[PDB]
Amino acid sequence: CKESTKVLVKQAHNLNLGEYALELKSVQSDALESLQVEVEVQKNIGNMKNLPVSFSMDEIQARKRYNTPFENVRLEYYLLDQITAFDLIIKTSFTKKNDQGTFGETKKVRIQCYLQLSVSVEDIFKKDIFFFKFLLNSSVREEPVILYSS
Amino acid sequence: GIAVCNTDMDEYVRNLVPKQLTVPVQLPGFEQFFHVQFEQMETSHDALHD
Amino acid sequence: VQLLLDEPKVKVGEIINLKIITEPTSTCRRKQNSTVNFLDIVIFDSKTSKILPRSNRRILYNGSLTKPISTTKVSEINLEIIPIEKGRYEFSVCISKSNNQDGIIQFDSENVILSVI
Repeated sequence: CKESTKVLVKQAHNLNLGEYALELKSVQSDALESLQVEVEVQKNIGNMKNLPVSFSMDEIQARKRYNTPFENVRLEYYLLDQITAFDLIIKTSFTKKNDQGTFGETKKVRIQCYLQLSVSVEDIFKKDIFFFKFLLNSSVREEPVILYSS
Repeated sequence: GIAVCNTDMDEYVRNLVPKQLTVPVQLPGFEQFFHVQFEQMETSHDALHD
Repeated sequence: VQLLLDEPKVKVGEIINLKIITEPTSTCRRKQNSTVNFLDIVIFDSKTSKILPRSNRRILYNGSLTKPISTTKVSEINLEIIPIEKGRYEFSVCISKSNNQDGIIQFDSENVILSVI
């Protein structure tokens, strides 16, 4: 037993590139919270997990508040629900297992996915002509949003 | 302050795309009216604007 | 500053690019610090009493009007004055250097008027 309770450097390995791994993110979704994993591998990568590593399960599933681990799924959309929070956690594990080596990982990501571009409307209505006027606002305070089509 | 940040933007900026609905929310009763008027002098004409 | 416009005599349901043209000066040599300088565009009724940012049923536009210029060269700018149910408007600018209050340093007097039938 090393008995190193303190007084050292602890951990000495790096998550470098040029290796088959997993990457979970979120983009391009219309007002209903989701996620999107990505698998940049080759030659029959195996199944993977997607746990719900929360304290009280605010990042809920639809009917039963499940984790629903995938199987040979690279990109999907975990259409969750929202039981009153603005922060989460997600322990994600993936048995890679390329060739004669049971390759695994466990990344405990912390994605929080409240909306940003909070948009309100107003119409005006004249005789046989019609106009909307759209209000555009950022749901967070003093973190800015650039915007380049509408 | 402004180092022309659109010059080095397009290489690495990801393109998020929210796409909300739009209700065209309205009511339903069409009719018309036309009231006509003629001003009666109080003080002097004040140059009324619509 | 000059103000270059398409027409002064537009009907109601029509879209107009407005084009201000600004000329920074030799006597910007006092500062050089904020090369970016924030203007505004304010719309007056050609009686008194300018319309608010929420120009409801009067004038319509694309984006916030603040629309910066350089202290470098002849920058241009734009809006899209989508007119609605009006007559005899007025456009003029001011220069604000910053975003805060009491940042405003000059008020130009170039007042191009247009009519709406």
